[PDB]
Amino acid sequence: ATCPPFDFSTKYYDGDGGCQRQSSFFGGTTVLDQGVGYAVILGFGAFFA
Repeated sequence: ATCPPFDFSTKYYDGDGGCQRQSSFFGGTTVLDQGVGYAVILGFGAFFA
């Protein structure tokens, strides 16, 4: 029950308290902003047109 059991996966092993794996990958801080998301949401169908 070594924490971490591997060298390459030490980032996601509950770096705040008792050793465990986070129940999901998404939910924290996103990488992009809402602006690019909305621009892709709406403006993508126009430039390609």
